Amino acid sequence: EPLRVPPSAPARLVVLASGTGSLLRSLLDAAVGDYPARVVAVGVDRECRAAEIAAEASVPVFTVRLADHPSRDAWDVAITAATAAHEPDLVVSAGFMRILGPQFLSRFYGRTLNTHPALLPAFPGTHGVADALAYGVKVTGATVHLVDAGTDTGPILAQQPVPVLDGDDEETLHERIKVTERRLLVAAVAALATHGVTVVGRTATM
Amino acid sequence: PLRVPPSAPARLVVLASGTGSLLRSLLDAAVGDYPARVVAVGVDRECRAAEIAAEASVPVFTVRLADHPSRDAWDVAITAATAAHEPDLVVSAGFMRILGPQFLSRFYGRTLNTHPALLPAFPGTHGVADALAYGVKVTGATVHLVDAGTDTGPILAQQPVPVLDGDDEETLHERIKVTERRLLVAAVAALATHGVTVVGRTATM
Ligand SMILES: CN1c2c(O)nc(N)nc2NC[C@H]1CNc1ccc(C(=O)N[C@@H](CCC(=O)O)C(=O)O)cc1
Ligand SMILES: [Cl-]
Ligand SMILES: [Cl-]
Ligand SMILES: [Mg+2]
Repeated sequence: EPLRVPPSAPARLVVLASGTGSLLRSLLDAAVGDYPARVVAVGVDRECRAAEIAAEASVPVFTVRLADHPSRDAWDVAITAATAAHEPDLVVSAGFMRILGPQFLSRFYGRTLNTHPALLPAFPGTHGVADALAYGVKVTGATVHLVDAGTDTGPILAQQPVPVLDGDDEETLHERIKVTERRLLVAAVAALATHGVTVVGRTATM
Repeated sequence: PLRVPPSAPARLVVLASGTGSLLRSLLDAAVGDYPARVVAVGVDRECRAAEIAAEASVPVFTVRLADHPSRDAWDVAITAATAAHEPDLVVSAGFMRILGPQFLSRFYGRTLNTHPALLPAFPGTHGVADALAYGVKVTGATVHLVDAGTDTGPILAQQPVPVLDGDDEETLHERIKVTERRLLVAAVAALATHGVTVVGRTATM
């Protein structure tokens, strides 16, 4: 039946990343004072700006490279162990570019989240903003959701709409979506720490 | 259900054994907004593909079959020589050896090839001579994922090419390479941008 993830405040948070680190930056700025989590480590699979931002904020960085393990299954086993060594309560995938495998999700399903710049299940994939623009919707949005076995498929945690303006291009639309995407992620992490989450079918309530 | 994630901007290693014409189409395309870069070329022999790779200042590694004690040993060594460049995609571009189970155990799902016939018709190394001898009126090119030995992995992209009266092997092969070059460059970009999902034998990007 249901999956219950208990409250965890003050939460130990692990961010997984491969890219720019801007969501990472958004989470480091917010996790101060009474914010009910702290970033305890950043995991990357390659040298990247996110690793740099993490080190500059005195956050431990662990690296697990696909090229150092004999296959995808063994990499899944190793990322899982390197992440567990930090005992997180929550894992944010923030620009991470590897699919999290069966072993990782066996351990961290319910506690792992991702953000997407459309109102899932509309516009999944890497071109969510450009697609929403080509499709001619007037309303798009940002989604935070639990990571499951598929990509963009997990139980939804929080959503907020964002208008498409006349004459918007991709860039101007994307930046508008990113403003909301950042707040939504920050609020979702706090809420999961404070209240935990229950999942019935595919529906996630705090 | 095989799922390979997007990798743009992707690190490409191209493996080659011959002319380097497919390779050159990739080198020329893979700049700017193209969602990938060629980071290394691997060859199992001296060939024009390796020379073309040095002209564009791309590192070349060479793993010759004769330099190892067994087909198995060669397979381990080429896999390691490739993994060293941390590729996101491995493109087989006139590469003349079966890629072994060790290579596929690391790279299956991320390895692709262009074949000058419309698979499953005319597989193997003489797909063009075979298509001609059979007397088909429509042949083509197929970009597909590479799998175990002779087997054809999920088809990524295909495009047809007419056989014309009086064609010989050469003119027909030249017509198909024109389509191969475009199709490969388009498929690498799509694979890099979108990744791939496989249901049954069917691949979607
Ligand atoms: C979060 N998501 C995910 C998932 O949903 N489920 C599993 N099991 N594992 C994972 N791991 C990470 C991710 C799936 N893979 C990827 C990998 C790469 C991209 C990608 O490069 N996206 C582009 C922008 C497009 C986007 O918003 O996805 C980028 O900003 O980098 C997008 C998704
Ligand atoms: Cl709105
Ligand atoms: Cl035709
Ligand atoms: Mg995303």
